[PDB]
Amino acid sequence: LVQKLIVYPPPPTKGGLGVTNEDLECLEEGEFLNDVIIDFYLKYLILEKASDELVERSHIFSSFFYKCLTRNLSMAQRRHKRVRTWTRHINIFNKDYIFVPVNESSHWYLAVICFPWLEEAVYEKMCKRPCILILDSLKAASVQNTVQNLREYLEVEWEVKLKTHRQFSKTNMVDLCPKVPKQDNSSDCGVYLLQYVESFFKDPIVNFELPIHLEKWFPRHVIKTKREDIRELILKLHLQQQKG
Amino acid sequence: HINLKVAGQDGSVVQFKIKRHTPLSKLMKAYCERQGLSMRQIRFRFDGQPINETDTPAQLEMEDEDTIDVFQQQTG
Repeated sequence: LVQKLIVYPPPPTKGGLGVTNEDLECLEEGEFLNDVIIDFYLKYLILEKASDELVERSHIFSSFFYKCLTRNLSMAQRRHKRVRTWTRHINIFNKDYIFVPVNESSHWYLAVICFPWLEEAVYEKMCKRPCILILDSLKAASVQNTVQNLREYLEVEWEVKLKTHRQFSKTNMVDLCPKVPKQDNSSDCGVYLLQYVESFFKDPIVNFELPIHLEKWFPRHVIKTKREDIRELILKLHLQQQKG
Repeated sequence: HINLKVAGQDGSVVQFKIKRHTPLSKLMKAYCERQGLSMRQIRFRFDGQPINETDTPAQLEMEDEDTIDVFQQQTG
């Protein structure tokens, strides 16, 4: 008998995500995180941990956005049509950071589209660049394909919403892989994805000179207790939601 | 009455007729049944957002020929 521990955010708020005791099973050591835990915690970060400036300049896609994208018109237009309504009330070209959780071949990693309204690097004396950051706790073979799919999503989203032709290429939106803390086992990819987003909100990347050193982005103890911390957070929210 | 599309991961699309104020619960159950899975295994999303059994097309402000996306569980 599966029963829902929490709905986050809880009603009356629309768009709440159900988390069941079965979803809590994936937080035990050695288990692969599932999409419910990822999507829950990323919504928790934006609703409770992100600064108010970061919320306004950021957008976090559902973990199904990239899977849906890659499930007359060109092939790029055909992919975009599948997710065209997922930005119904969002102008991603007015955001600084667009977060895309990627699950390819049972491995989580994170793409971050940065300053898509810029057309070239600018220094004022920090360096901000239009680019796609790949934040990966292991190594994913599909990275170049992901980056090209995201450039092609941006081109079609731009043409559809801004109604001019704008190219997004390697020279215009370079792909970068910051040096981030890496995994030591075979099952914590999803926990690192969540930690990368958490640490980005606490300490956003604002200098894009390479290499981007993030080796000390967060301490070791926070990642070693994250599974338990997330589980304890869900249990605390469960008791709160029992009261109302 | 409006028509809604349910688009699955295998490229298929299934059409449903539903009244603007009927909760989505029975369309979702009919969909899980007709393709053989449980509610606990299928994620329903509209414009990329979670959809709950309580919600009605009116409250989600759906229009005729809108699409609900369905996904199976993801792990990594």
